[PDB]
Amino acid sequence: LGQKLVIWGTDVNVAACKENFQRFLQRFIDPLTEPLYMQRLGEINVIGEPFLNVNCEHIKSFDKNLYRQLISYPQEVIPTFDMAVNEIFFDRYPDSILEHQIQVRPFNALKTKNMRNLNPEDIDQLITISGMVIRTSQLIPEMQEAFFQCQVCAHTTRVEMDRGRIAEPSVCGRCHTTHSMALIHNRSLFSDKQMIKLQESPEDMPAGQTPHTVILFAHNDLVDKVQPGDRVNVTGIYRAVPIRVNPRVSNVKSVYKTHIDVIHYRKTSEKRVELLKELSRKPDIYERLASALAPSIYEHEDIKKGILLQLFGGTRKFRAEINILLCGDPGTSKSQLLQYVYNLVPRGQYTSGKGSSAVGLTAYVMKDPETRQLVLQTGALVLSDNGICCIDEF
Amino acid sequence: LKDYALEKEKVKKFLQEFYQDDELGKKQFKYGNQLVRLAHREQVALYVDLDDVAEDDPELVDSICENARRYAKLFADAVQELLPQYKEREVVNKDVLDVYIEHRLMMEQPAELMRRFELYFQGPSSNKPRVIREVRADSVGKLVTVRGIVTRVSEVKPKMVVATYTCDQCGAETYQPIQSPTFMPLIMCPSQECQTNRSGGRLYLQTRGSRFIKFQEMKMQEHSDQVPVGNIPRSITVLVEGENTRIAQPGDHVSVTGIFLPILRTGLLSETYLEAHRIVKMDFYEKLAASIAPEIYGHEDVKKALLLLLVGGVDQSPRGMKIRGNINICLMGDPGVAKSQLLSYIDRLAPRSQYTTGRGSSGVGLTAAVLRTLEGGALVLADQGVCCIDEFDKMAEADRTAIHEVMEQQTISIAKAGILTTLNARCSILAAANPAYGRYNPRRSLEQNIQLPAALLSRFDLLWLIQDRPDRDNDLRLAQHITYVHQHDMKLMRRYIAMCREKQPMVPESLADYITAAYVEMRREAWASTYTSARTLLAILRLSTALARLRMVDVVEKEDVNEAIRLMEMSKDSLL
DNA sequence: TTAGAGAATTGGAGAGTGTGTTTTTTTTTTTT
DNA sequence: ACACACTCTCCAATTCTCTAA
Ligand SMILES: [Zn+2]
Ligand SMILES: [Zn+2]
Repeated sequence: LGQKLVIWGTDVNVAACKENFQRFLQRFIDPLTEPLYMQRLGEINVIGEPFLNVNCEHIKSFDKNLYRQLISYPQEVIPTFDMAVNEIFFDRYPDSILEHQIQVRPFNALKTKNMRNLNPEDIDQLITISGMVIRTSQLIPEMQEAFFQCQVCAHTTRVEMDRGRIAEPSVCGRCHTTHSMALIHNRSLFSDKQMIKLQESPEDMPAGQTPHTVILFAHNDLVDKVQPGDRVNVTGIYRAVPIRVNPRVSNVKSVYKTHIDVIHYRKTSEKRVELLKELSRKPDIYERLASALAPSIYEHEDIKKGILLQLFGGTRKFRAEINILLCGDPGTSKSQLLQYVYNLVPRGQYTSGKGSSAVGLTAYVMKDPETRQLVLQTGALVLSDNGICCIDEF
Repeated sequence: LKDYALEKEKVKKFLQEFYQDDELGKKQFKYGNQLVRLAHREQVALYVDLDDVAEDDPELVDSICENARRYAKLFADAVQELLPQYKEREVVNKDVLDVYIEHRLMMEQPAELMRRFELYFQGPSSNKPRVIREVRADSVGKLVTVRGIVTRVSEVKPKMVVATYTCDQCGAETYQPIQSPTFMPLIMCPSQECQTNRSGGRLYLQTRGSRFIKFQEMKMQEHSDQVPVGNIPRSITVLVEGENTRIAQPGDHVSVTGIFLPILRTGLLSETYLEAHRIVKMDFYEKLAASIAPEIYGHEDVKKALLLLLVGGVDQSPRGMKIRGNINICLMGDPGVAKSQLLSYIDRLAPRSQYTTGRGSSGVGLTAAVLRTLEGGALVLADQGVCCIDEFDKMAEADRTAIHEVMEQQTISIAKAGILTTLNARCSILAAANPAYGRYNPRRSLEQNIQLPAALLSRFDLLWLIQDRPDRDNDLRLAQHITYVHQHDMKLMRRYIAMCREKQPMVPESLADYITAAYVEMRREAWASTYTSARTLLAILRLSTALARLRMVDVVEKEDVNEAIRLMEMSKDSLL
């Protein structure tokens, strides 16, 4: 009887908690018409995505008690909210078909903690932090349900597995012969995981110091959504784990290693055609489009026209595209002009003829810093195929 | 050996009865008051002072100084036994870990799990600090005091103190206190019901119940002047734990009280470390212009240029069309000229600054570097301040590109392990350079004399040639001063620049029109007499706004533009 | 007809034994 | 000091056989 369940180490009732979340779904209209998340529930029923975002500020403004319980015990509360959503989703629209149970992703709008101020008091609480991505691993497969088959008589059995431990059979129940059951790797059931590395952003640093870093693990749906160098806000569970002294021995060290278990992260038409047709039918459109380029430059109109013509180009034997050269004194605005036009075209590239440049004009082969296997690095000229390549100090 | 029960009662007597003639002689019994605060969970750590103990029992102090670890445990138990007597109040529930303890009490109705306080010794004033070389093996286990410089510090990590497990079958709980640097966890339930029935229930560890403490690792090194002739300096590892964390910083002088102990294995020779118990760290315009480098005769307006370099302009920041406020200047010196004195005076004067030389010496470079974490770099260590480069003309292409990147973006990049890490460099730059051969030649341009490339060399707001030559009276005056020196308020200045730099003065359209007329006339003369460009206009803006900041005024005025104009104009005269 | 006691065979719970475990000097080709 | 692989032992569970309830 579900009403008897209470979370360990504390005194919170599970069934009451589920009911309170359902009341929130059935009541929270947008304070700025059915409830806001009920709109998304109606939409996701037809769109077919497997997840539902909820903003924590709506939970807090609806009820302080539920909010406190969520932040305190995310490991037990979040699966309860998952169950609540799925009950409503299938109580309504029962004929709809969906391959998976819906996930709920609570998220907090803004950073609550500096990654320099995380303390032992925070362990297993829901926190949110911000930073700059540095590196992303290859995708890692992960076991979910082991498949065992008897060597002697081909009988099969399946084992649901327990926080990383497999309950290996000792004897085949059909043929009563010990140590005869074998794990079949490619018949087992697997999941996806990825490891991401993140750094504090340069603005919030103490003066003259080097930056700190953390390790994030992302599962299933979220497993490939970010790339190096960009910046994000992340919400997750702050975990802590022991580590072994050597691969053979079973002793563990007395100082633990911590990581973030990711739950949510955020990055920081006929009407147009008719407008374009009317604008193109306007007189002196060539002058107007040229004039639109680089407003910081007040007089070089025919140069702007030449650049505009390069952006438009010919059409397809013979080379159909256009090449342009700018010459004169250093310190003139030409580099700014290159950087301006570089930012206007999707397949654009920018580099310098100097050896200090960030990416070379020449293709080359090197060893991967991760695997130390060979990788072919094509140059800027190749990457800008069917695009514009800006070159400085030519 | 002593009876530690008698010693416990003596310690209790000290805590119960000692008063330092405390609270302005009102005799309020400092440690009794502290025990009240501890009982009501107002405070965590308690620093017992051994000078107080010495008033009653110096033999106890001597007993503590050797084999300190016993007395650490003894005092902690005494405080735990006395704590309920100073309680009078019920404390509010405020911690998940204590919610588990509260549930444990509710279900029940070891002490290490409940003992939420820390106890540390403050060293007796008799004990002078040792150098890291004088802590020899006869001091193992004894209380010591050491002095040195910090080199490296880790982040704060959670250290395990007692583990808590739960049993799947019988519903009980078990505890395991931790003391060594490693341990081995439990597996299967030892309770009598599970054991007698051999039911095989397994144990699951609970991070919601177990106890953790803040832990941090640090290294400390000898002062260079304390090292004996012809030797390499040594270092010592210091372990910081509890309420002592986050005090120390890299490159900072500290004095540490602690216990010196050997490391546990997993030969008879073993490494050692220092267990920390306490860490202890070791008009206006003309007047301020005349206050810069008074040892040096002449160079009146150069001193004002350096003053405005320290004061700075304003970052305009119009919606990304950025103009930066940092002044940057360069000094060209004849061989052996007085510039070294002026440079070192500004280096000494400035509240946050750094120095380096362009030859690329055996030490760390202008940018950050890697060792086996990232560290260092003159461009990095000067951040909210000014950085000075000496013998700039001997720089390499790496140095030139680094300076170019700082001038554009005021940030740098160094690869730790192929990753593209990047790092703040927000400071202003001051450059000192010398001609390629001999004295500067007025018959040739400055590019021909100093021979840096014109692209970066023209970045500086001001350029000054420091040329000087013999004369009988001036040389005699200088010689008299030097021989006199050999024979025999900065706080106000810092406060003035602190308060005045709060201003960000704007310009009205009338001043913009005035500047337009002045600038076009100046450029007409420049081509008629070329070097003038947009950089010149931004330099005028920077120096005039900087002067407006030097005044306690919210806007620039005509006199500021005129002052900036005569300063940039007259700088050419130094080249001739 | 249903159930317990005395004798013989066999499984496995348990113990014991053996073994494994960045940072400096010098050459060679080709770039300058 | 702390884990595999192998060898070996003694205790008592399972069945046969004779007997009483
Ligand atoms: Zn089988
Ligand atoms: Zn048990």
